[PDB]
Amino acid sequence: VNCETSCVQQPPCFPLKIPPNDPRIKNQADCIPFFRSCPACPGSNITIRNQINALTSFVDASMVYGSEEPLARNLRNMSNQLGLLAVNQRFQDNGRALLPFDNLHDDPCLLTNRSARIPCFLAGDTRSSEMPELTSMHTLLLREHNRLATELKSLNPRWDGERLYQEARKIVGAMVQIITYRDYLPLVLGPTAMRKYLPTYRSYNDSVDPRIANVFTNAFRYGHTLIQPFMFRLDNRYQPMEPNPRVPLSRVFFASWRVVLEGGIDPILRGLMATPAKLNRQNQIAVDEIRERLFEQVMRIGLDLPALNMQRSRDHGLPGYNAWRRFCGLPQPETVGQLGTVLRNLKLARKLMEQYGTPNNIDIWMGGVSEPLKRKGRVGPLLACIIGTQFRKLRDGDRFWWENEGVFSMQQRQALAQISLPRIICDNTGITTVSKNNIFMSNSYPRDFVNCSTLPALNLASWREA
Amino acid sequence: VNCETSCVQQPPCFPLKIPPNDPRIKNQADCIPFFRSCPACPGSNITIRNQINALTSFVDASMVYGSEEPLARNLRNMSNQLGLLAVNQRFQDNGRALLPFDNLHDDPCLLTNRSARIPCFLAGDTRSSEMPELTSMHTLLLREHNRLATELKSLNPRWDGERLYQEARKIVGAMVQIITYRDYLPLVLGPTAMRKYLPTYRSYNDSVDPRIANVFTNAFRYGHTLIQPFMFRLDNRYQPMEPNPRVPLSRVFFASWRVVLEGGIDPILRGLMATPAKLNRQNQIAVDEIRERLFEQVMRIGLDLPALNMQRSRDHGLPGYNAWRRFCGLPQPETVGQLGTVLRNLKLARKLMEQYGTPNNIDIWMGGVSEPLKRKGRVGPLLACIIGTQFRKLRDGDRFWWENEGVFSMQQRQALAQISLPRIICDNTGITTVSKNNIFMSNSYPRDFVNCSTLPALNLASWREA
Amino acid sequence: CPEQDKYRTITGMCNNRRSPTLGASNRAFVRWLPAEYEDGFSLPYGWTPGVKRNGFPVALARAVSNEIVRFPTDQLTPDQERSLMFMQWGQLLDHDLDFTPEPA
Amino acid sequence: CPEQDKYRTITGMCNNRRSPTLGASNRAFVRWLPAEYEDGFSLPYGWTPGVKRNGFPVALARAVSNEIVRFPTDQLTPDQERSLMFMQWGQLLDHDLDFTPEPA
Ligand SMILES: *[C@@H]1O[C@H](CO[C@@H]2O[C@@H](C)[C@@H](O)[C@@H](O)[C@@H]2O)[C@@H](O[C@@H]2O[C@H](CO)[C@@H](O[C@@H]3O[C@H](CO[C@H]4O[C@H](CO)[C@@H](O)[C@H](O)[C@@H]4O)[C@@H](O)[C@H](O[C@H]4O[C@H](CO)[C@@H](O)[C@H](O)[C@@H]4O)[C@@H]3O)[C@H](O)[C@H]2NC(C)=O)[C@H](O)[C@H]1NC(C)=O
Ligand SMILES: *[C@@H]1O[C@H](CO[C@@H]2O[C@@H](C)[C@@H](O)[C@@H](O)[C@@H]2O)[C@@H](O[C@@H]2O[C@H](CO)[C@@H](O[C@@H]3O[C@H](CO[C@H]4O[C@H](CO)[C@@H](O)[C@H](O)[C@@H]4O)[C@@H](O)[C@H](O[C@H]4O[C@H](CO)[C@@H](O)[C@H](O)[C@@H]4O)[C@@H]3O)[C@H](O)[C@H]2NC(C)=O)[C@H](O)[C@H]1NC(C)=O
Ligand code: HEM
Ligand code: HEM
Ligand SMILES: *[C@@H]1O[C@H](CO)[C@@H](O)[C@H](O)[C@H]1NC(C)=O
Ligand SMILES: *[C@@H]1O[C@H](CO)[C@@H](O)[C@H](O)[C@H]1NC(C)=O
Ligand SMILES: *[C@@H]1O[C@H](CO)[C@@H](O)[C@H](O)[C@H]1NC(C)=O
Ligand SMILES: *[C@@H]1O[C@H](CO)[C@@H](O)[C@H](O)[C@H]1NC(C)=O
Ligand SMILES: [Ca+2]
Ligand SMILES: [Ca+2]
Repeated sequence: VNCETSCVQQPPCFPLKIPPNDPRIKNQADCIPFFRSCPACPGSNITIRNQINALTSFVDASMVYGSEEPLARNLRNMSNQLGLLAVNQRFQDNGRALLPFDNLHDDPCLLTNRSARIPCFLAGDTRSSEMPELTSMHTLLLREHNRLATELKSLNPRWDGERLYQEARKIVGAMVQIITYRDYLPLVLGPTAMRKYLPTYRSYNDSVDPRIANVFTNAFRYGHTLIQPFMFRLDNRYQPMEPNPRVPLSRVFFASWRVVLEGGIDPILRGLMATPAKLNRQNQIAVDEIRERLFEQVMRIGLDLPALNMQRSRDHGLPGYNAWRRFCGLPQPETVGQLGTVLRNLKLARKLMEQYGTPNNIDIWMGGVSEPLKRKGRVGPLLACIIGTQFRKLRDGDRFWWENEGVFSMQQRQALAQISLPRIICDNTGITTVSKNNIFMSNSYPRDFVNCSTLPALNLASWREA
Repeated sequence: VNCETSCVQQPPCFPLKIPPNDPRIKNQADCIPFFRSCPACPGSNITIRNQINALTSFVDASMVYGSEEPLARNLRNMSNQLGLLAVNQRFQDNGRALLPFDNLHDDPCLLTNRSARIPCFLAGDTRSSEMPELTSMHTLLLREHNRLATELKSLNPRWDGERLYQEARKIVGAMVQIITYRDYLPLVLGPTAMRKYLPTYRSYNDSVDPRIANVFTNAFRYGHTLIQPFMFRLDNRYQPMEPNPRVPLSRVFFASWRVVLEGGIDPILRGLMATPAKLNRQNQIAVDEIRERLFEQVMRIGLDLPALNMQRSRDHGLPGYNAWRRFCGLPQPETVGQLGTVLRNLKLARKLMEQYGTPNNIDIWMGGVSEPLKRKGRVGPLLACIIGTQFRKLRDGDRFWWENEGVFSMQQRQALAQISLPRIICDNTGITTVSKNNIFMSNSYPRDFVNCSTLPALNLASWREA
Repeated sequence: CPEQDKYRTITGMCNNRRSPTLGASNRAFVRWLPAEYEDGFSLPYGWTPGVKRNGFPVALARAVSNEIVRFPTDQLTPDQERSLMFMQWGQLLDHDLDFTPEPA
Repeated sequence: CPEQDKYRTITGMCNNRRSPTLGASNRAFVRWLPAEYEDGFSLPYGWTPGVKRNGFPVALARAVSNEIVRFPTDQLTPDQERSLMFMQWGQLLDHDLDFTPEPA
């Protein structure tokens, strides 16, 4: 059975059925395509089915470098000893590096504009082209690696390509860790959950399991609630960059041609910095650009991301809402009135009970994004617990965490504490005005913006081998 | 091939290597036979290898009834509607039932006495014939089942075979749980570990995982240190039953012929009641009957049970001593001095460091049985933690736990609270004098013994269907 | 695993020396709770017509989305204290952490 | 799993209704800690000549038994407070809880 062209429910397909009076799909014989995740032990009648993580769970910038050796090799420039990552040989963004193109047999990016013939990009992770804004972040990090390798070669003439690649990869990995734990996670969890789940780092604990938990793959999809219906592009004065400053998200998915032919990554990075994220509200959960029109240009029918999330948690054998609340040491509402108190919203609790019958059966993503957001956070108690618990394990159980004794010298750590996403944008783009820290809170130009000249660059002097 | 007849280290074998100058196995290129435990996901290059439990984890007398449907059905007498378990059709023990014979292809019991031609017994579990003392316990509970079904039939004439079988089975399972948690575990763990790991039962909790943990299969082997080098058989008056009152253990393994042709289960049960267990001491861990001559009559050479336990923990990928100490919240000794303090025996600590090099590598069974015994217990802190933790999960996570509301009525529970092993012995054997409670502590005739006539039978009045 | 090393491996292998595949690529996820499948070991809830979950009918994922997630885009509330970069870093970071393969 | 049930199943299936294989027979053991294998996923320590475990040689199981477990039988200490029935119930009970299959 072809899960993309058939609605027959047979391995490995698990198509989502269409309910009566659906607002989009009037034909109940249709379906939303769905392939079950690959099982860790195929065709077994002994093991309880589990799924596979194809990536390194560590916060090590594997989306830049790859999580398998053949790929990590192909992403590197092996023509010389400069330790660089390979760049696009066909195109540049105002003289700057673009990601190399990939060679996919059924390239979805080509389907987003037949005439342009721009394929998907090749990166450490296979989803770099999924939206131009993500592509711009992958491209930004590729550039920073090459910039660091170049500065490191100046400071250390005897370092070969491998040494340069590894030292630059090591700094980039530390940068992703610093931006994530210092700037990003506090704004996801809020202060109370940040202190509870991520107490001050002590050192590497080899008894802390660093694997990604199956539930996290669904719970961390809470970010789908932050998605705006457009891709915003702004010029050098942060004003709408014509001709199309606000492209509907259903026309940017896998649209790698937009990066190559519509102005590169600078307009996209400025739009990300100067536009508000969408707020998750209880009757404003996720936009129709992803709920009705996900991947509309690259397949037979538009998908529903929120629906896929719930079908995926079922595919993955994930326990319901109350089981996760119990896991987290949180009270488990049994009645519609108790659920109403937990959600601080009886109207939503009733919608949930009409669907599920009991809070025990609420799918984890639905239940998680339904909870009222913690103070100065963008998730509720349950998701805070699942997300905070995961990130503490990735930190404490990583032998190469940037603050672990022996990974970096005290002076290198002092130097790395000065890095920021705004500064990286300043170092690798034509953008000369960027957000004030914290970049994830700043969103209003010019109020929240400063000149790049006021932001000190990373000082690599303590990397001198001498 | 054959892991029993060759020392080639190839799947599925993991033969135990022999140390230089072994006091028994003089040729150092030879080995001790060992088959790797079957992997849950055969031949996989994704899954972390794990092993399989062929039995139900619950304390439900599955060693009597079977843990698979075809077997459970074959263990039953289906010639009538009396709900009985099948009994031997060729032999009887002074008029009382014996277990039926099994039909094995390479029957090890036939090798123990070639001329007697007595095969292994068929029971709910495949190891019922491993030593005659175990066979006697299996035989005891089979008789108790049939006695219960017979009484229930008189009490409830309209109950059919299936109802009688299930009701008797239910009572036998409750008896095993009560003898285990009321009488046995307190004497294993000691009072302090009993209160910590097994606090008063409050209710069935459906979020308690009742599975057997891999480590438990190896940690519960602490009992090998309790094994006496002989099978003791006593007559009517608890005096040695001539001519072989004290048979070396290496001549009783799989010796089902001794139960059938040497006086049945009564001399064996009396020997178990009026003989002391061996005490585990740090310089007297386990006897050569199991260390040098395990299964000597049915193998090419004698096996070494303590060594098999250690090779098994490695086959099962079990973490070393300190990781389990950490898991249990107990201090992890890093030096010979610290290990000497933990064990209250610097001499043994020195012996362990010479063999392992670091306490981090001590095999769980070895480090666990090396620890000083808790007060009024027969295990140290580590084993108390693992065993106590496991049995709480088997209690709290069992929907059919005898005290769970709805399983038995209040009056049935009151009746079951009067059961005891000494009474079960009285009811199904020709023994008329048995140990006083606690049967696991009483061990000296006539001091610790009383007439069966002083012990009231189980009252089944509350099983009468009104 | 090498007695000593200098950098991360690409697959993540050997980060944890006692259990070298932990956090490494192409390995099964760890589970924080026992899995819950229709048949106990493989089939997803919603797979077999009429099979309930814990006493109640399984709700179509598309129906839950239609009834609870769907909202008129004109009501969208721009987050005054988060930038769209907050969303974007989340997706980028997610792609550092996990990718769950499916058959083609 | 049936809605109501008076007795245990033979396999242990359906004791836990949300995850019906828990405690059931012919299922993988649960692990309380990550496994420790020579190659990270399958080979036991002691398999490959020269592969140390965490910096030290793998002690032969038979060597540990000989040097630490072995003792003179005439030194055996009878437990004044336990019967041999205490040993025997342990084995009987063990056989209610676990059997780890091997190939024949
Ligand atoms: C029904 O039984 C449930 C299971 O209980 C366990 O097993 C039984 C046999 C007993 O021994 C019992 O004592 C055991 O706990 C039980 O549910 C359990 O409840 C606890 C307490 O709420 C839960 O613990 C909390 O867990 C969360 C999540 O993290 C856990 O899992 C990760 C992943 O494996 C681990 O790395 C963590 O270390 C945790 O183990 C934690 O966030 C939380 O800790 C935080 O909050 C507490 C309190 O504020 C602080 O002290 C901490 O420092 C943290 O800030 C707890 O550790 C447990 O997850 C949950 N298990 C399950 C399967 O759901 C339930 O309560 C019982 N119900 C009744 C009525 O008896
Ligand atoms: C290095 O990290 C280790 C892992 O730490 C966890 O993850 C990090 C990221 C933090 O979130 C941390 O808070 C987490 O705990 C850490 O080792 C861990 O240490 C704890 C505390 O000693 C251990 O908990 C104890 O576990 C035993 C065994 O039972 C557990 O496992 C079973 C089976 O899954 C569960 O059913 C139980 O609920 C437990 O989870 C318990 O017996 C014990 O509880 C009993 O004792 C306490 C103290 O008297 C009583 O209060 C209770 O009521 C009980 O009577 C603890 O719950 C944990 O098992 C252990 N994990 C590992 C992998 O070893 C280590 O300490 C860290 N080291 C350093 C230097 O930081
Ligand atoms: C441009 C924005 C984003 C998308 C487009 C997008 C799309 C998806 C899709 C199609 C999946 C798979 C759905 C399925 O189960 O069939 C998906 C999975 C995951 N996401 Fe999505 N996502 C976009 C944006 C985000 C953001 C902002 C996230 C977090 C802050 C986020 C997370 C995730 C995660 C963790 C997954 C699972 C990944 C895995 O395979 O393990 N997404 N998203
Ligand atoms: C009559 C006394 C006992 C034996 C004879 C005996 C034998 C064994 C053997 C051969 C194994 C397997 C060894 C290997 O790994 O190759 C074994 C496993 C287990 N035992 Fe042993 N045992 C005798 C007695 C006891 C007592 C008194 C025990 C408990 C108090 C006890 C426990 C165990 C356990 C739990 C195992 C593992 C079972 C499994 O297959 O999962 N034994 N024993
Ligand atoms: C490798 O680096 C050189 C020097 O910067 C550059 O000219 C070349 O295009 C790069 N090759 C690839 C494939 O990226
Ligand atoms: C497709 O790409 C071309 C450039 O090749 C561009 O001019 C055109 O506007 C794009 N089409 C659409 C529908 O955006
Ligand atoms: C079945 O029960 C009857 C009555 O007790 C008995 O005579 C017969 O031998 C039993 N059959 C078997 C196979 O146990
Ligand atoms: C073997 O069994 C027979 C009874 O059939 C018995 O006479 C003989 O003594 C037994 N052999 C040994 C070595 O005990
Ligand atoms: Ca990673
Ligand atoms: Ca059982």
